[PDB]
Amino acid sequence: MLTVDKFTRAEALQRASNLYYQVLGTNWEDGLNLVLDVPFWESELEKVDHMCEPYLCDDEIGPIIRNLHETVNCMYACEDVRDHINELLELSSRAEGVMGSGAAASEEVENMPEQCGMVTKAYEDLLARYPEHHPKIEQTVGHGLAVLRQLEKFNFKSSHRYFF
Amino acid sequence: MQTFRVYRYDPLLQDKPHMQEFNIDLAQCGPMILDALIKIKATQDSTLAFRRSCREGICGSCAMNINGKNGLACLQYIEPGAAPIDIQPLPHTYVLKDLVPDLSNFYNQYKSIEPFLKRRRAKQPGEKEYYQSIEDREKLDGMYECNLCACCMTSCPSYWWNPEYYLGPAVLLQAYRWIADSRDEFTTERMAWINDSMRLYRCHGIMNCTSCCPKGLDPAKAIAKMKAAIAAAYEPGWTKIVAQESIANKKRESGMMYA
Amino acid sequence: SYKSAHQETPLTYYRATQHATSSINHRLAYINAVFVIWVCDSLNDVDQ
Amino acid sequence: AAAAAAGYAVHDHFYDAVVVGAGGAGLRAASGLVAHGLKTACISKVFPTRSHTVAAQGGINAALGNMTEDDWRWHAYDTVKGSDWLGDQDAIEHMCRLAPQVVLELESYGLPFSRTKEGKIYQRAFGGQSLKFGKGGQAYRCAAAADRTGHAILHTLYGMSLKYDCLFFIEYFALDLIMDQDGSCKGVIAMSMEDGSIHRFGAHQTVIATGGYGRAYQSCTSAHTCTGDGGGMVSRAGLPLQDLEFVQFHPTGIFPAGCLMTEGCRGEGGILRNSEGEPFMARYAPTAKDLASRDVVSRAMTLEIREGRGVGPNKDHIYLHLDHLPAETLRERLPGISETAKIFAGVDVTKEPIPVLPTVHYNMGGIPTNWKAQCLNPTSSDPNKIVPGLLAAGEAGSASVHGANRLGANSLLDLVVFGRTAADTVAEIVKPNSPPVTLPKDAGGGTIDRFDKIRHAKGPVSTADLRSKLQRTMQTRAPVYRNGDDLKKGCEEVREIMKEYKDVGIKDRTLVWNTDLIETLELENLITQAAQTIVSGEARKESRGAHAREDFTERDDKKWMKHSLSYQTKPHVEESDIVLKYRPVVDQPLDSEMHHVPPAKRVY
Amino acid sequence: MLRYDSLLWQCTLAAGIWFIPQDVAAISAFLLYGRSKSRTINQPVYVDNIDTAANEYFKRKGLDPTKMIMMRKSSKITEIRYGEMY
Amino acid sequence: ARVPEDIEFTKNRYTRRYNLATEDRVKLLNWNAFCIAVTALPIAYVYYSWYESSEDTDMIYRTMDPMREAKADYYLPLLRGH
Ligand SMILES: CCCCCCCCCCCCCCCCCC(=O)OC[C@H](COP(=O)([O-])OCC[N+](C)(C)C)OC(=O)CCCCCCCCCCCCCCCCC
Ligand SMILES: CCCCCCCCCCCCCCCCCC(=O)OC[C@H](COP(=O)([O-])OCC[N+](C)(C)C)OC(=O)CCCCCCCCCCCCCCCCC
Ligand SMILES: *Cc1cc2c(cc1C)nc1c(=O)[nH]c(=O)nc-1n2C[C@H](O)[C@H](O)[C@H](O)COP(=O)(O)OP(=O)(O)OC[C@H]1O[C@@H](n2cnc3c(N)ncnc32)[C@H](O)[C@@H]1O
Ligand SMILES: COC1=C(OC)C(=O)C(CC=C(C)C)=C(C)C1=O
Ligand code: SF4
Ligand code: F3S
Ligand code: FES
Ligand SMILES: [K+]
Repeated sequence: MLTVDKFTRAEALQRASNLYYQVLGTNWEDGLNLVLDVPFWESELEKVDHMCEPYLCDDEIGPIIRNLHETVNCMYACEDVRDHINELLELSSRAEGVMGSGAAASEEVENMPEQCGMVTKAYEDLLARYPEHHPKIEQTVGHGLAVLRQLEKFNFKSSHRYFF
Repeated sequence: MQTFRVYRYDPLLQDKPHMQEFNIDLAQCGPMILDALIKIKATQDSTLAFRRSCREGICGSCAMNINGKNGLACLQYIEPGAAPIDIQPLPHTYVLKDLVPDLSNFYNQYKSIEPFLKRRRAKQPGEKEYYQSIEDREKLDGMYECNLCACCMTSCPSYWWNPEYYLGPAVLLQAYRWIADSRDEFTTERMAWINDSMRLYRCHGIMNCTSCCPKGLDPAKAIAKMKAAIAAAYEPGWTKIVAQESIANKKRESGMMYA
Repeated sequence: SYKSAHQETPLTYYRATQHATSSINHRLAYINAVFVIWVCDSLNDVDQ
Repeated sequence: AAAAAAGYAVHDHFYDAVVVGAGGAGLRAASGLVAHGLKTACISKVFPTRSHTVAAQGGINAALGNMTEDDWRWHAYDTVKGSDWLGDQDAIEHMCRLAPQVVLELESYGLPFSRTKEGKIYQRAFGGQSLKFGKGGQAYRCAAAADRTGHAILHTLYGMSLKYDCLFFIEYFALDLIMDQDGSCKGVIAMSMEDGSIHRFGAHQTVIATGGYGRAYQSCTSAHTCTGDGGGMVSRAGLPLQDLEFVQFHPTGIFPAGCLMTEGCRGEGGILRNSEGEPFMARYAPTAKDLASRDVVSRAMTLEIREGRGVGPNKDHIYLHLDHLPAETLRERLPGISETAKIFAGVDVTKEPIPVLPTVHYNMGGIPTNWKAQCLNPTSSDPNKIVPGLLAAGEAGSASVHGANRLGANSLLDLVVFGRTAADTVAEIVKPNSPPVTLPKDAGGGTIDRFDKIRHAKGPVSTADLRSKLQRTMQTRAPVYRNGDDLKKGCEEVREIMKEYKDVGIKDRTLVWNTDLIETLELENLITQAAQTIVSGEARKESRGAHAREDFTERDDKKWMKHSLSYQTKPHVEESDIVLKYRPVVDQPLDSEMHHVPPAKRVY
Repeated sequence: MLRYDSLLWQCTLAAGIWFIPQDVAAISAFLLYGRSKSRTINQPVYVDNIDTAANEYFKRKGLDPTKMIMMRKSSKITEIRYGEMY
Repeated sequence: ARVPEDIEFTKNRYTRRYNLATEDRVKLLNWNAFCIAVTALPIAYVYYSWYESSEDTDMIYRTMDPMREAKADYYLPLLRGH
């Protein structure tokens, strides 16, 4: 990164830990939380990487950086699946029509049984890839699949733990 | 001879839902609406489907929409008149069959608030009940009687629009019940989690939740108190607190949880 | 083989309380002010 | 999973334990098993918080000693007397010695108990409770939470189950048990009312935590969901049910609604008066007039109406006067009764009397069980023989803690204690991680065939009509005061209603929330249990506890201090007979901490 | 579906009763401020005979009466205009 | 209608699929850019706007009050309206 600012290892540790908990604490399910925050997170993450490059092997800073990277990876991956679920549910809502009447109704997803098989596979792939972020995966993608289940009757492993 | 129009949907035919009119003699029927529905099922059309257990208003299973306003059929009175009594499922809910709603989202949202007492120290051996004064117990008076009928939920215009993001009146009142319980020691954690634009501040004070509550509770007042407490007690470090609790739930099973 | 139904908008039938109509009049307050300004602007431009 | 038996989609699950029921007993058992590290599922017809446990009002009995000095051993003596020396003293000791701990644990999970001036749990007076082994006075052991002690317990036990992350299969109606040829339960076969699929849960140890069968009478305090489904499953498995003749009528039930007025109303000063305005309860059970055992109070009320001193235009009921009590105490201690009266009776508690009449409330009978909650299949040589893989808890089970008459505020205690015991007992048998159970090859075949036969039933009689017939016969032929002639007439009638189930017909043939089909499957369970009740009662030629024969008005300890075991001959209710055998009562306490309470007179 | 006690119909009548009065006043005040300015800049002045008035005008302003096209815009409005205006 | 069935979902922060969440972030930037540009309207009004009755005002100051120190006798009725 192009910068002349210099930071101590203590300052570098503080910045990295602040960003890690900020990301892990923010509610990922609300889209506006990620849309508004990610621009600020990306600017900070670039600065954190530059100042923590010497301390990648450090016993305290190193683990923080590794967790921070993993959290950002999980944040982007989970947001992608829930974005597609939101697309499916909004296609379904538009199909209901104006006022629910069906008056000016859009055409209704035809491969919905198959689009629900795609999402559930993605959900399970996220669970395996990010084993230490299940609480966040369930907050975003898990709950998203529970909403879809109310529209289409499909089977996924955690369906019973979502009251289905 | 009252006329009762009832919403009907077959999950298999998947034909457009319709209102079917039945005629019942109130002389041979119980005063409450649920009695009329049972009589219709027993005599005329046994296909009619509806949830009912307690018959005394306590289970919270007979929540329906009667003549426009949500309520429990077992406590609702039949009001004879020329106008047909219209009975429909709970508003803006997915209908599994006839008058049986799909309240799975409501159950999941409740599991999210983690409604169980949390303490930092495990009960020491040789310890009796955790101390609570009569005055402290009085604080939890109007909040612990909620039967989860889900009427207040399906009467909020804000839950109609954003069902999967807004926790809803009933869940929010239950969250205040655990934020107000002197015995709970995770007050700050609960307030930090609930302090979200979608979860809490989607309540615009319509007051439909308090008007339709079958148990006479005031979910609207509780949400107002919870918003005032959060605003006064907010600290910059709350976000970190939420993150740390999320790390503590890392090994939990697959279901809604604090995160 | 089975599918659930999605009930229509509740606005058309749900009973209205006086606290719910008045809460709307509050959320529509700024919308009326803009409307009035537009009317006065249009009148100042297309009348007398 | 995915299979196809007789054209039905069958899913297979393979757990270490399965709990049928999400009421008090079921929620506690599940939380315990999960806490022991065992993979478990909990099947329920309704959301766990809508179970009948929620309708409980009085409280749970514990020798906490918060109101007065108390000993669990004193609680144990009271239970033996209340059981009329039909309950096992082994199980009674285990329950009473654990009552303090169980109640405090419930508070530790957040149960919003009512509080004293010192911050301790408030305890109220209840009927049949004394101090100093009867030589003292009224004992205040019923830790209550206002008039809503059930709502509190069930909600708190659900919270505990959420904390432990219990796998719940909500709105799944269990049909039968997956029994092995050897004679061991290998799980349950259930249906989903939301998807329409059949699921074959296979577990090493199964816990039947269903409720009672109180909806087999015309007027009951029970819920419409109280059809005794786990008893029917056991009966259709060829296993015995016990003490089904002992049906408790609660003294005060709103007239004619059939709702329940808490015994705490009387335990806080309420007085029952007659047409003459007399507190008649002093003549019967003089030392404890209105706080006598529920069986004595009910019989007294029935005799009074029979003698002509009944209240009302039809002189058909009795009046409960709470008006004299302070309005603050009514508002603080009896907050729920007041509203229910105002609705289902139109009475202002503070100014008017409440119309009440004895109503069926609880069923002391159920699946025979030992003190470890293991279901029993007694044999002539082994009266304590246990089904290898089956356990029971709650109103469904009959460990005989309650014997011939249950003391108020002891059932909610049996839910917590025996649900906990059942989880402990499975932990010893099944290890936290074990090879999966081998479901027998023809697992469910018969159940699927019967379900399909009932699904496509096009006979003349309707489920509702048949149910009304059964409810009428039970109400008229097995009342508070039973006579042998009527019991015989009724026994013939219930056998006819049994062979009439072959003509039942349903109009709805779908599988998603087909209440018509579910209610017909429930009627099968109701018929078999109601039949066994009438048969067992007619066979018992004595008067013990709730069973009060006019022909035989005296207890027979010599020839009738026995548990009554009923068996359904064939799995089909329309092809079976009710055979009756007997097993001895356990009289010796399990430890020496408590002594054997010798059989004696029960005057109250 | 449709009901008079519906949230829609009762929120539409409430809004009308609440806002239409406020609005009528508000617009009226603007209309009044407009008239105050107009009456101070060109007050409508009523003449008896248009022909005589036109003559006095042409005489007062030194305008040739032949080059001025007088037209009747309305029953109560006449208008003199320049006929040789680009 | 129908929807694609072979979507390659994002796997990490450096292997990302273009979705409507990223489009919404571009919208945030573009709307915020408009706000920066529209600030030039109110700022330009305050800078370029002059409130003067005529061209005389400046001539009066050049010939009678060049130093902005000359003191004028005050006749209250002039601007008091009475
Ligand atoms: C982050 C930067 C954002 C920049 C965005 C783009 C520019 C935004 C400009 C904002 C100000 C706009 C004001 C209104 C428009 C002005 C137009 C105008 O007339 O301009 C000429 C005039 C000058 O007057 P003038 O008379 O010479 O010219 C105007 C001509 N007439 C009179 C005809 C209109 O500007 C002003 O008078 C404005 C002065 C503003 C001074 C602000 C001082 C700020 C002090 C901040 C201290 C902070 C301390 C922090 C310490 C922290 C320690 C930890
Ligand atoms: C040093 C002590 C500090 C004390 C601080 C106390 C502050 C609070 C007191 C109020 C001060 C504000 C006074 C208003 C500004 C001056 C008035 C003005 O310019 O008018 C004269 C001008 C004078 O113009 P003029 O051309 O007529 O003046 C010449 C007058 N003759 C002809 C007699 C010579 O008035 C007008 O032009 C007429 C229109 C006036 C419209 C006024 C509307 C009110 C504006 C304020 C709104 C406030 C909103 C908040 C309240 C909420 C209401 C719902
Ligand atoms: C009826 C009654 C009982 C009662 C009481 C008040 C009333 C009106 N007040 C009490 C009190 O104050 N103090 C006390 O000690 N006891 C009191 N009681 C007794 C007690 O509440 C009942 O005996 C209670 O039923 C016992 O609890 P239990 O856990 O055994 O049973 P449950 O609450 O009825 O729930 C059973 C569960 O099983 C599920 N179920 C039933 N059939 C099926 C099938 N076929 N498949 C799957 N699940 C099934 C039910 O859905 C329920 O969840
Ligand atoms: C059922 O049809 C409709 C919705 O879906 C739930 C809406 O969101 C809303 C709510 C949106 C607005 C702008 C009030 C309306 C009005 C609507 O007709
Ligand atoms: S707050 Fe009232 S309406 Fe809402 S769930 Fe509780 S009892 Fe039902
Ligand atoms: S109706 Fe809804 S907006 Fe609030 S006041 Fe009640 S939760
Ligand atoms: S049936 Fe239980 S609330 Fe009505
Ligand atoms: K607290």
